[PDB]
Amino acid sequence: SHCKFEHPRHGHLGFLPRKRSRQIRGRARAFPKDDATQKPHLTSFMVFKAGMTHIVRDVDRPGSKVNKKEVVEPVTILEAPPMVIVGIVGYRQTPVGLKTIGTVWAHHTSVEFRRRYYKNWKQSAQLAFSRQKQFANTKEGKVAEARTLNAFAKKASVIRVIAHTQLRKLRNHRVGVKKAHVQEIQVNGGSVAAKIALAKSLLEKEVRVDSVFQQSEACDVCSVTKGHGTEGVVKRWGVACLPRKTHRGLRKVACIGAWHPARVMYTVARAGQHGYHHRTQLNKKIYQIGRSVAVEPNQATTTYDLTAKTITPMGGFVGYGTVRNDYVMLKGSVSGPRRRVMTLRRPMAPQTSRQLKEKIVLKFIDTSSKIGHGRFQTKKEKNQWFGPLKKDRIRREERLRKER
Amino acid sequence: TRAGMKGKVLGKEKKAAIIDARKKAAESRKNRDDKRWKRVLANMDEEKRKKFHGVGNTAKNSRVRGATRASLLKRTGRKPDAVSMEATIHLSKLLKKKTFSKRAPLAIKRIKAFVGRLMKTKDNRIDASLNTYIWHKGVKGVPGRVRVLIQRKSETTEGNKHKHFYTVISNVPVASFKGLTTKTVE
RNA sequence: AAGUUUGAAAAGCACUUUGGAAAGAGAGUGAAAUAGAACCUGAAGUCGUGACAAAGACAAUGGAAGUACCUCCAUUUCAAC
RNA sequence: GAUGUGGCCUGGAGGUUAGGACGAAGCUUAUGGCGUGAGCCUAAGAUGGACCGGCCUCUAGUGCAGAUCUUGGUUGGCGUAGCAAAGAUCUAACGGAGAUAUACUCAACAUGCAACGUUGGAUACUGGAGCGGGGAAGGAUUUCGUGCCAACGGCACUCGUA
RNA sequence: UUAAUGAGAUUCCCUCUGUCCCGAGUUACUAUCUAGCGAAACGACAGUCAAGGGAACGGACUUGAAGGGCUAAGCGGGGA
RNA sequence: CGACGUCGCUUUUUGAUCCUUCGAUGUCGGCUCUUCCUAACCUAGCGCCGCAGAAGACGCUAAGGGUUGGAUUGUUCACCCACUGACAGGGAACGUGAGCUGGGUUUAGACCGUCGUGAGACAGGUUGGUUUUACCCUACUUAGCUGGAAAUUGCGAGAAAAAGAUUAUCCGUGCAAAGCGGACGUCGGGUCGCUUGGGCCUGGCGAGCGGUGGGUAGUACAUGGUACGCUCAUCACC
RNA sequence: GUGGGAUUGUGAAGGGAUCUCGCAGGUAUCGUGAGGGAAGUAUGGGGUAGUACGAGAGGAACUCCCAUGCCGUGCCUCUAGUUUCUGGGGUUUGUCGAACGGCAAGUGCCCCGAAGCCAUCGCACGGUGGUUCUCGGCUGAACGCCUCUAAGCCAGAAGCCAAUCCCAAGACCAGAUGCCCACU
RNA sequence: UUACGUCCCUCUCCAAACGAGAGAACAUGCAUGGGCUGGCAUGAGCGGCAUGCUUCUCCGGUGGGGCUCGCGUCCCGAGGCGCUGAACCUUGAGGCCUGAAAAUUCAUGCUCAGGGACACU
RNA sequence: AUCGAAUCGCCACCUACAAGACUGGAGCUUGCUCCCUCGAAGGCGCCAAGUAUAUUCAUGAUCACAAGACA
Ligand SMILES: [K+]
Ligand SMILES: [K+]
Ligand SMILES: [K+]
Ligand SMILES: [K+]
Ligand SMILES: [K+]
Ligand SMILES: [K+]
Ligand SMILES: [K+]
Ligand SMILES: [K+]
Ligand SMILES: [K+]
Ligand SMILES: [K+]
Ligand SMILES: [K+]
Ligand SMILES: [K+]
Ligand SMILES: [K+]
Ligand SMILES: [K+]
Ligand SMILES: [K+]
Ligand SMILES: [K+]
Ligand SMILES: [Mg+2]
Ligand SMILES: [Mg+2]
Ligand SMILES: [Mg+2]
Ligand SMILES: [Mg+2]
Ligand SMILES: [Mg+2]
Ligand SMILES: [Mg+2]
Ligand SMILES: [Mg+2]
Ligand SMILES: [Mg+2]
Ligand SMILES: [Mg+2]
Ligand SMILES: [Mg+2]
Ligand SMILES: [Mg+2]
Ligand SMILES: [Mg+2]
Ligand SMILES: [Mg+2]
Ligand SMILES: [Mg+2]
Ligand SMILES: [Mg+2]
Ligand SMILES: [Mg+2]
Ligand SMILES: [Mg+2]
Ligand SMILES: [Mg+2]
Ligand SMILES: [Mg+2]
Ligand SMILES: [Mg+2]
Ligand SMILES: [Mg+2]
Ligand SMILES: [Mg+2]
Ligand SMILES: [Mg+2]
Ligand SMILES: [Mg+2]
Ligand SMILES: [Mg+2]
Ligand SMILES: [Mg+2]
Ligand SMILES: [Mg+2]
Ligand SMILES: [Mg+2]
Ligand SMILES: [Mg+2]
Ligand SMILES: [Mg+2]
Ligand SMILES: [Mg+2]
Ligand SMILES: [Mg+2]
Ligand SMILES: [Mg+2]
Ligand SMILES: [Mg+2]
Ligand SMILES: [Mg+2]
Ligand SMILES: [Mg+2]
Ligand SMILES: [Mg+2]
Ligand SMILES: [Mg+2]
Ligand SMILES: [Mg+2]
Ligand SMILES: [Mg+2]
Ligand SMILES: [Mg+2]
Ligand SMILES: [Mg+2]
Ligand SMILES: [Mg+2]
Ligand SMILES: [Mg+2]
Ligand SMILES: [Mg+2]
Ligand SMILES: [Mg+2]
Ligand SMILES: [Mg+2]
Ligand SMILES: [Mg+2]
Ligand SMILES: [Mg+2]
Ligand SMILES: [Mg+2]
Ligand SMILES: [Mg+2]
Ligand SMILES: [Mg+2]
Ligand SMILES: [Mg+2]
Ligand SMILES: [Mg+2]
Ligand SMILES: [Mg+2]
Ligand SMILES: [Mg+2]
Ligand SMILES: [Mg+2]
Ligand SMILES: [Mg+2]
Ligand code: NA
Ligand code: NA
Ligand code: NA
Ligand code: NA
Ligand code: NA
Ligand code: NA
Ligand code: NA
Ligand code: NA
Repeated sequence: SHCKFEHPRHGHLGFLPRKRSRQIRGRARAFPKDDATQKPHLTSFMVFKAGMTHIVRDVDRPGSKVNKKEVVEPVTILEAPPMVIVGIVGYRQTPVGLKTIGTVWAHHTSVEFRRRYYKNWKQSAQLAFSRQKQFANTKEGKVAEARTLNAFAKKASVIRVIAHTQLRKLRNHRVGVKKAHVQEIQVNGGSVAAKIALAKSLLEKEVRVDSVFQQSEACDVCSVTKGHGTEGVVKRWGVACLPRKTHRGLRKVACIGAWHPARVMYTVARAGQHGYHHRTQLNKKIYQIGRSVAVEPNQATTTYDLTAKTITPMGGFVGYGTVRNDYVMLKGSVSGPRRRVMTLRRPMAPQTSRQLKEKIVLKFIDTSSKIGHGRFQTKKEKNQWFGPLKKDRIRREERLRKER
Repeated sequence: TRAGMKGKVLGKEKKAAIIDARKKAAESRKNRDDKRWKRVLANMDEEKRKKFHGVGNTAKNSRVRGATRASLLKRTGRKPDAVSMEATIHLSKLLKKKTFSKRAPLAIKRIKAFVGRLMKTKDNRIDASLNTYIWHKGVKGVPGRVRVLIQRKSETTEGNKHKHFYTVISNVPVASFKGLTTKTVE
């Protein structure tokens, strides 16, 4: 008989199966549609999630009740050290899909990138790319490289570059990994020859996040969500708990199927892996593209709040540390825990809405301690409130007498 | 380890020669970079040198940029078979949220594992003073910190092919744990 | 419930060696020890092991025809037979 | 369902004719041969150790695949469910075969683990309506000492009401 | 008819609350992994489906669609 | 919209039948959860009206999505209050009890009415009344190992490849053009047979493109660590 | 050919013969995407506008703008919840002679409480094109006229398909690569 | 059947029931301390016209009651004040700092040929 | 290198394309006439590198997987 009352089904059947992701890193399953009338440019970048804070800004949206008013919006900080381009790959169309034509490697490759080919680099022979380096720059090597580049010019419809992160530049004590994360970055815009020219000029060179994304733009995030291991139907699917009287347990689905079909359907909620799934999240507005603190210390200082502060809150980002490189400040949240590597992609959805076209100007960036209820914005403000303490007096008098 | 790095496969002479050659190569590469950075900073003017701060090992309270801390560490060779150390153990950081009835027994196990890793020993004996200190506030009132004297000895039984080492761990009464580091005592 | 029904005779395994012991490995007795002790004969079912045969997923088995390989089986033939 | 069968097979009896220590019965089979078939016969045993085959007649407790059939044994499930009330044990020394048990390399960790009885310490429990000290009913040597670890005390024991 | 009495049956109100809106976090013991020990129920044979006919509701059949093998933790649709 | 008539469909009602199940297929309702159907309540379009507008009637294509909170009743059903864009109808063993719940129905206790001489009876009322087992196989949910195209073998040769002394006998460029641009030499030895300045291995000198290591200068890049000039030593092509 | 094994039932030590197997692949990245899954949905306000329409009474809609319900996927900056960090305090009875330090009451109890986890109880995000239906039309015969239809075309639905999104080579990728080894 | 290499033991936690995963491979790797950030809310001890506290000589310095001693003193007394935003805790299932600058922005210790198995008829 | 195998047509002239209500080409008379290469062949290969002056074939004994096979 028909169900007594109707309610929408629990969960999205299009995110199936709810299994552990193949890779910890975010990977773009598709790139934004290529438009040849534009200049050649990179379509993606790799960042590291540092932490979260919130900002204050004025909304410019006529007809809204918050127009010309201040709002508080949570933001996510992601450290973005420069990427290094080491390879060029070309793709040609076939009736069975895209095929790689070849790979042009940079003549000199970083130790970081070569560590990705090993499980124990420190105890290994460290011979990666040694034969390739010797073969290159020879008469046969130069002809082979020209052969591959001409094959790209003649047959390739898609040109992508091979880029790796710099864990040495990301001087983080909690990430642990020292082998570089490697991803293919598509080159969109222009002709194939123009794409090849840009890729060649980018070989062995560094790429900054400000060269791929602008300040007030929006972007897509490819990342893997936080893991939770085995989880019951209540948390994994959001099914309602059974009454307290239920014998043998109440965190279950009562009926997992009718008599016929004499089977359990794939649409029924079951216990299993929750989290650690790859997600592509749309329309994450970039609120700030900050430079390295070593280049400009005042990262969280605005024209409205003139306090000299960095993006790192007092006490550091919990479990991450200090943001020491360039960073991207995205409105809202992104999938995945801190320290996880993530892929920022140029948006694939249309960017014509007023919200997506609004120019973002920040008036306040919170830098209070994320441990406890932070009530100070800077070290100086805390010292002004407390004044001299017992430890400070002991230190100052010892320096005055014993050392001066 | 891999076959190409095993001590038995290569032998002592080959392993030592490869290790020494690797260290000498690291020394020379660091020397090149030190010389280049010294030269480049010397030519560099005041304005651009103010940007390039900390590079040529100029700053204070900084690491050495050209190597690892482990490489610069001084190797004084094998420690003697008998050696005594005084060390603090942060027990609360290991016993957090443990079952209350198991805290004192687990703390004994954790201390034994802590010493065993330090001294490469499986025979770690707990002196009565240490056992009393761990248990003196009940099974669930283990102190958050302990100061222990670790004495390694060697005593093998006749016929054994490999020499036997063991440690005796005893309590060191302290009025305060602040400012105490690991020491090698006699 | 339960035939002590080992062998003709206890000749019921000295002695060596390993093992804390049980026992193992040797060595002996006897026509026979795979007759070693409540021991004649020792089936079926089930299991271990070595060798080999292969085999996707048609549950397996079965029928009829061949073929590949094997065969301590049978029979025939080996000279103008 | 009926009937027939110089039709097959089993235990025993009356006759007859043979076999067996140079191996009877029984048992085993990629041992083949014969018979439409029930079955019969040979071969091999690196199986067995003393009985036994064929033919005519007589005779009967005479032929099994299954009766939630009887008895005995086995077996997948399966090293699986589990062995979670009565809170809790730690440490050193001694005792013990129960170890600190190692081809080569090799300093010890990464190659003998785990678990014990007693004594001294430590921590806790029973909380006098007691895992305190004595009796009836019931049990009948469980009492005590020495020895002892095969089986038993659903883990373990060097301990035991074994 | 009935004061008092009731682990008796019923209705409402105050108080109260995770009964619920709507779920979340924590603990001990389990499950889970290991050492030792070690069962029972059950067991024609077996075990992917759709339709078709069929003792009128198939794991075996007809015709199609699936199906590489072996495993760990769950689960209660089927095994009428 | 449709009397008198008449022709059908449906199995979301009851009945008729007794084919399956009596060495047992757990029998009401609700909760929970998934899926299917369309005779379409809302939502997307579109005709038509006794469609001025607004509000509506009827009809078409369409089941992608949605279709509620409560009072009384064990109830399905019914009724009322309220929200809403709307509160459409159904199926899945009258979906779903080794998923729950146990109010009802259907034991044994007991009360009432009616019936019976009586023991007792009543789709009449009432109150109280044990809801067992998964560790097997599939299914589903996740989680590991690992072969394999003759889907384990055949040696059983098929490229979404190149384009030539039959892919051998150079490399670029060009349209499977016409052409055009380039290529390390030299002096010996040894071995085998399209005889073509033959194939192969190998030695001594001199170049070139390079790799690695040392020295040395400016410069770039996130600024400790790479690259680039010049110069030595060495290895490789050889 | 070459290498490693096996011939295991009534002896030992040796020679043959015959069988079975190995003889080129390993290991590490970047990708392709067949197939399968598949998601967004709905309302209100502003404005249109007291306009169109209507004697009056009454009285709409699209572009555009701002919000919200349901659902989906995350996230922990804030706020709220949760404490066996028994963190720091308080406080009861007992207890080590008191104090200190504690301890027992299966976390004694009370207040505050980081980290973590977590609530539409908090915050973020949720997109592009086609093929057709019904229907309205164009051209246009059959049938000199007529006619969306007969041959041809146009426009065209929350359906359907693909993009985007999730798993992804038993889909056996002669896709591209890094190091050895093998062949040479 | 030689090398590259992979796995087990070890260490870390973005992973996790067990496998698996991400990493590390003498590495500020780990350990302890220091500082930071944060929590609690002023430790123990001693003292009140100093001999103590605070500031560079001027400041501050209790208590309802009660008990001895010929007015005074010296004793009991919850609580109060001072040293004292003090004492303690702060990474652990796993906060920050040894790489921007700082009237502190980090020190020290441990390792001494990593072991084992495959790869390899 | 096990390895003995089953397969028995080669090409650098087919290995380009499209139309069968009509693609060899014209004329006007529109189904006939005229012109042409006459609208019904991809090239070779099948035993003298070429159609002749020739030339070793056995006894592998009359079929047997061709006893060989780089065209
Ligand atoms: K029904
Ligand atoms: K229902
Ligand atoms: K715990
Ligand atoms: K029968
Ligand atoms: K079993
Ligand atoms: K006695
Ligand atoms: K026993
Ligand atoms: K009473
Ligand atoms: K079938
Ligand atoms: K029910
Ligand atoms: K009764
Ligand atoms: K009751
Ligand atoms: K809070
Ligand atoms: K919290
Ligand atoms: K209590
Ligand atoms: K609280
Ligand atoms: Mg997690
Ligand atoms: Mg219950
Ligand atoms: Mg119950
Ligand atoms: Mg850190
Ligand atoms: Mg925080
Ligand atoms: Mg806060
Ligand atoms: Mg015998
Ligand atoms: Mg074979
Ligand atoms: Mg056969
Ligand atoms: Mg008889
Ligand atoms: Mg047999
Ligand atoms: Mg009988
Ligand atoms: Mg029988
Ligand atoms: Mg178990
Ligand atoms: Mg247990
Ligand atoms: Mg218990
Ligand atoms: Mg139990
Ligand atoms: Mg040892
Ligand atoms: Mg031991
Ligand atoms: Mg007590
Ligand atoms: Mg008593
Ligand atoms: Mg006794
Ligand atoms: Mg036992
Ligand atoms: Mg009562
Ligand atoms: Mg059965
Ligand atoms: Mg079926
Ligand atoms: Mg069946
Ligand atoms: Mg079932
Ligand atoms: Mg009518
Ligand atoms: Mg019947
Ligand atoms: Mg029945
Ligand atoms: Mg039955
Ligand atoms: Mg059933
Ligand atoms: Mg319809
Ligand atoms: Mg619909
Ligand atoms: Mg639907
Ligand atoms: Mg029905
Ligand atoms: Mg039903
Ligand atoms: Mg039930
Ligand atoms: Mg059921
Ligand atoms: Mg009831
Ligand atoms: Mg009732
Ligand atoms: Mg009745
Ligand atoms: Mg094969
Ligand atoms: Mg083949
Ligand atoms: Mg698809
Ligand atoms: Mg505390
Ligand atoms: Mg306590
Ligand atoms: Mg006590
Ligand atoms: Mg939520
Ligand atoms: Mg039309
Ligand atoms: Mg459409
Ligand atoms: Mg793949
Ligand atoms: Mg104090
Ligand atoms: Mg204070
Ligand atoms: Mg502090
Ligand atoms: Mg600094
Ligand atoms: Mg042949
Ligand atoms: Na048997
Ligand atoms: Na066997
Ligand atoms: Na049927
Ligand atoms: Na019936
Ligand atoms: Na409508
Ligand atoms: Na679909
Ligand atoms: Na409006
Ligand atoms: Na017309």
